Amino acid sequence: SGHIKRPMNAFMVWSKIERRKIMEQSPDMHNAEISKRLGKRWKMLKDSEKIPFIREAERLRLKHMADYPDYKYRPRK
Amino acid sequence: KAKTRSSRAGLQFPVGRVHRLLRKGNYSERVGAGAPVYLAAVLEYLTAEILELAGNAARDNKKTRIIPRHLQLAIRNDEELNKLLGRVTIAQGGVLPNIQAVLLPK
Amino acid sequence: KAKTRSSRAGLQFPVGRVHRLLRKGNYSERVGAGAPVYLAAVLEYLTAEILELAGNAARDNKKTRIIPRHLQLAIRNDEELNKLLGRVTIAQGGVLPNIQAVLLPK
Amino acid sequence: KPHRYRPGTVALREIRRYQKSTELLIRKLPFQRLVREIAQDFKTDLRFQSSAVMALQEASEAYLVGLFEDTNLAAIHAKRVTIMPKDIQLARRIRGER
Amino acid sequence: PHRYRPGTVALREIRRYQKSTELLIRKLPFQRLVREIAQDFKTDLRFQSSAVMALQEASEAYLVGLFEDTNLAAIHAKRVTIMPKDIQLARRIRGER
Amino acid sequence: KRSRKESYSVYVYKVLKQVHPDTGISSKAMGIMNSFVNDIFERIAGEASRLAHYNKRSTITSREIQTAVRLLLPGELAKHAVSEGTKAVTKYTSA
Amino acid sequence: KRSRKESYSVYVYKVLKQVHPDTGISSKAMGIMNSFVNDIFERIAGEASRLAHYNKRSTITSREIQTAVRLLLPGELAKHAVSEGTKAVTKYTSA
Amino acid sequence: KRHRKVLRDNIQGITKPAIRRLARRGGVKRISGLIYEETRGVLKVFLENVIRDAVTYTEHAKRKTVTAMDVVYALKRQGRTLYGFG
Amino acid sequence: KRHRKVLRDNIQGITKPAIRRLARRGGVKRISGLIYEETRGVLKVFLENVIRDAVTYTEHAKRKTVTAMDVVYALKRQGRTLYGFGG
DNA sequence: CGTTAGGCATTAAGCTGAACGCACAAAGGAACAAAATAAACAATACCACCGAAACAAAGAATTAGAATAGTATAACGCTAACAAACATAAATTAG
DNA sequence: CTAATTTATGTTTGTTAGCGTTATACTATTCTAATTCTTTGTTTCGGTGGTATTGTTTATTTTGTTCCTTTGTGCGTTCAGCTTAATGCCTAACG
Repeated sequence: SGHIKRPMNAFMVWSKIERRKIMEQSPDMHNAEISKRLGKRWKMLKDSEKIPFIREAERLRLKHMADYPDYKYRPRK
Repeated sequence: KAKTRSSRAGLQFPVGRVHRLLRKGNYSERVGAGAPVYLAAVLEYLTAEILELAGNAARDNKKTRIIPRHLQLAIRNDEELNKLLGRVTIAQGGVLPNIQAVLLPK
Repeated sequence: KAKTRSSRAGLQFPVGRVHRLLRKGNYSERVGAGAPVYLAAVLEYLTAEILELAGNAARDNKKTRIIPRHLQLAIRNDEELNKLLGRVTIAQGGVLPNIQAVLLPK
Repeated sequence: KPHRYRPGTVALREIRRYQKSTELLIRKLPFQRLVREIAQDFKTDLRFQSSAVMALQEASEAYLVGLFEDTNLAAIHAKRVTIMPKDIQLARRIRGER
Repeated sequence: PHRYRPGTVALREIRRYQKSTELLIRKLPFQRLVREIAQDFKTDLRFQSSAVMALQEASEAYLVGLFEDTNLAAIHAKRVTIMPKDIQLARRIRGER
Repeated sequence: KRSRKESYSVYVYKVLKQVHPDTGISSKAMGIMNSFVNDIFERIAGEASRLAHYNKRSTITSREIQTAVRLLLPGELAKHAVSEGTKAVTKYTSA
Repeated sequence: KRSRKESYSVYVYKVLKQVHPDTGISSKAMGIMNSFVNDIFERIAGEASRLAHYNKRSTITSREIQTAVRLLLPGELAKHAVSEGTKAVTKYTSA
Repeated sequence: KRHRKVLRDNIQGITKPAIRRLARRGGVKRISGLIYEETRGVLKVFLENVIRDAVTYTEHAKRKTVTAMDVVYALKRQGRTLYGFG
Repeated sequence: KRHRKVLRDNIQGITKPAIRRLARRGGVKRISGLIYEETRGVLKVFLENVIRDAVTYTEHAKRKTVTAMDVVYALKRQGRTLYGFGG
């Protein structure tokens, strides 16, 4: 539709792969409770376990700035 | 030669008295000099709006005096003065004469 | 050794803070020394009357916390606190559960 | 054979002449006696200025006339013309009185 | 099939929603309505989330007060329902028209 | 040698002779106009005071009066009163 | 190093522990009690201010507060509050 | 003989064809029979509230009589402002 | 069947089940179908009043946003004080 | 009673860095919501009636008005003396 | 976890109760005038009950439709400390 999506951060791709993991190991679970548990586990992770995700998010940010260098956010009504 | 503050603004209400009432009325510690001029302006315009409708009511009734029946008529017949004075009742004023249409015969 | 004005009256609410709020609240030029003590007394008695009925409501519901549903219940069930707080509505409070007797079946 | 009007026919003329006229409809002396009877129970031996009893009579007539307007609104709403005391209690209940 | 009587589910919802203290208006459409009306008075008016929550809570309180007065006026006229003439009467007697 | 009642009785008559030269006024209607002037003065000054308190302003200027006029007076009365007021301060500041 | 919200949150809890030791309180109910304390303070101080103005008194003493309590609070709450208040000033003056 | 006295049964002094005029000012076309005692009670509780407020107003001022200004303030505190007395 | 979308009409978001819930809280056994549009208009004029007062509040302070205290002060003047959102 | 010329001390406009607040990326059933329908019970149209309220004339009984005298009371002015704002040193407390 | 916010002491000052006096409106009394409240006998009409038609709400199931709760990032808005001109209050004088 022409809409540029926001690039994924560390927690979104982490919760994406881990929610796909939980949905392939657990049936009959509501997704709000899944995301509550995923936020809980992400806040009990140490920072030593998160550098690949934040680095990958930084790669998406440099890909985004190299893909659109004259980009500026414009909120509309 | 010096000219009064009521006619400095070109008005009738005294700027000094509304200034004194704002001071001794205990609304703030200080009060701006534009405050009594603005307040006398909106006050003078407000009683001008009352007295113009009152005079049109009294001349409409073929009377030459403003009795408070004319003030009650001029206030209750209006729309945006009725919102300003909806809770206030008027001494010796009576009501706005209006009868519900189902009470009236056909 | 010096003792506080809140416990000089034998109270919990601070006399100095209500004195300061009466001063900077711009209600008069001067304020009497019995005024904040009296006002802290009636205030402390008033929230004592609220919190006692709130604790009896929460203990009546077999809960151990005061949520504002208990405050709304304690205020709306009363008679002479309902006249004090009739116009005030309560955030996240709900209503007093009462159903009209003609809606109910026989 | 004397001539008789119908119920309601004289009533509209009375409604019109009382809405036009601005005087007080209850006498000043029973209102003085009732106000002095009521104000015993708060403090005995009070003197009432004539202007104070007149101001109480003005506000009293205004309050009862507004309450009877709301009573007629509620009685018209329930498809009646004869107002009833439940209409008074209803119009007091909606208004925030009780 | 065993369908309930008309109103018995309504009575259970009456007791359930009166025992409940939840917000009965969804937050996103009320946010859209508030930022749709308030543009007409001034443009570029963002709202704090507490402000639109307060507006939703006060409109909830004002409407349940209007509806208990409305049901009073409707019971008074020998009616279980609510017709808009009851809302008109409850707004008129309260002195809001 | 009675002390004098400080009231707005002369200026209501001045406004009346400005707007309606032929019709007279009663005394009790002049008292009603005095009470109305004092009522509206209390409303506007109370809203100006609480607005200066809500913004932690120790000075009530014409902005607070203008905002209170826009708060209380409904309909076209608000903008008419604001135009009259700004005309008055432009008159008072031009002189 | 934020500036602190000046509120009545501790003293409502002190009164609650005086009157009900076992039950706890929420945070939003503590905010409701803070708003209620400020509302009743505005009501009583506004009536005390206008009573001191109606009698041309420049000083609000305990008499104006007592009269305003008898004005606002209905029923037995009035005389209970007055007895509590006079107990408080007799305590404050005896010490 | 004696200035001191006591009053009783003054609510009948506001009579039924004097209630009917207050009703027919407000637009009422028909008035039932049981309206009168209820309206007298409504008047009684309204006068009791406003008179108690006026009595507290005049007793704060160390006074013995009831002016009209205190009745005006008592009606102001109930939210029914009276115009015409100052 | 198929979903229907209407441009603008901000009042309409206040859905029909979310008004039936508001009336069930008020203790109403039956609601006719002509109530929802009238209640929408009532809520619209109520929010128009409170929003206009809060807009004048935040415009007097030259603030582009509408805080919660402005809505409290706007509701206080109509005789409906909010508890809980700060004084 | 109302207005006007110079200090001065308080106060709002001006400015910038910083901290707040809000939207939004995926998810993916949950929770909600619109729509179509059976029918069941509520609103309503109509009719009878009967006792309840309006209308009327008479008289009674009450209020209005006025002169007047006492008279508690309230509203004026001096005066003391008392209570509260203000300048300046602890302390506890609390977010 | 230590700045900050209430508390105490003496000084000035400006408010207020006590006192005197007096005016002034309030209360009571007794007359006439008038006017209006209450009684009693019509009379007629609206509230209320009872039944029948109808019209429309509710409860439900199906199928879309949205929402919700989670953290980091971007951007716009507000706010607080510091600068600085604006201004209003006080005094003395005048009319």
